[PDB]
Amino acid sequence: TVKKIEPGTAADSQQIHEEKLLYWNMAVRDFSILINLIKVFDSHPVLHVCLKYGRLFVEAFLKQCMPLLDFSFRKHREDVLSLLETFQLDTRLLHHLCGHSKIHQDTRLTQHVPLLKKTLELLVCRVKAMLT
Repeated sequence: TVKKIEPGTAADSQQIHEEKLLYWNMAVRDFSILINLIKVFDSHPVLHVCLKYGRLFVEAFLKQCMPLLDFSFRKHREDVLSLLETFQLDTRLLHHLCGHSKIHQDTRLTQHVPLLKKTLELLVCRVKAMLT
């Protein structure tokens, strides 16, 4: 569902901007709730599959949400700030999940950690770039 959504333009009308940003908001909150249910279940393949598809999600967020952050930044500041404070909580959560991957030293898990890590470093440095 999240990969299908296309970035518009800065010339685009306010209605589609607001609607697609609220779609991104429910997407990131759904990602948050999907990640938060991890803490109670163990079972190696569950953490493997979520650290796998988490990565492709965060890559989607880099490639396909940030153009919308560039276009609707001047006008929808409260909305984009809501998006970013929503994303920081799942960023810290994914930091903890990668830490959980390290502490057990699971070979299947620790393969999919560094790409996820570098995408989080890229997104946080991009967020710093956007704030200035």
